[PDB]
Amino acid sequence: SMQEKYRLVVVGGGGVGKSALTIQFIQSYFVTDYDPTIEDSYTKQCVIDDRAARLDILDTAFGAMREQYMRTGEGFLLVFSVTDRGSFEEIYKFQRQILRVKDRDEFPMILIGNKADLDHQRQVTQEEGQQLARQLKVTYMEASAKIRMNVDQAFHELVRVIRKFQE
Ligand SMILES: Nc1nc2c(ncn2[C@@H]2O[C@H](COP(=O)(O)OP(=O)(O)O)[C@@H](O)[C@H]2O)c(=O)[nH]1
Ligand SMILES: [Mg+2]
Repeated sequence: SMQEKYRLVVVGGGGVGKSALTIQFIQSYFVTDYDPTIEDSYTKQCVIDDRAARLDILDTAFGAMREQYMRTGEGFLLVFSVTDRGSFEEIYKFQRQILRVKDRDEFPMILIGNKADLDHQRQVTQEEGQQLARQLKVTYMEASAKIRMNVDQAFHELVRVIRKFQE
């Protein structure tokens, strides 16, 4: 104290895996039916590029309320499910809401295509995910909360993005 601390916010539809990713990150356990309504906060002490960081993570479940957690958010995971086209299309809305709240033309965010383990149920291709990330000028990562693919990496990379914005 003063210590490096980051308020990270996980946003997205609609059963995309916001809770599963968060709980995998914090506890290394995969939750299969986590109450979809529950919005809660978690903390993890990490070492990223050899530098200590406390990550405070809001697992979200539009108006003043959401505007406020967007206002204080230092970085955002924009999550969709690769098996849910609707959730993919919703990403546009989230990014626009965040930039409106921030009154900025860019802000630390990463696009996450979750449920990549369900390779024969995909409604969104990896190429389509990469194209969306290009349009939004953000980093894209595919993940799976179920097999714990790119879970730590997604959160670490968001911190890297925040740090690069502060360089
Ligand atoms: N197969 C698979 N299922 C997932 C994955 N992530 C979440 N789920 C499942 O999808 C459902 C919704 O996940 P959840 O984390 O509650 O979604 P949220 O509403 O965005 O918080 C649950 O049944 C989870 O087990 C994943 O990477 N792969
Ligand atoms: Mg949830």
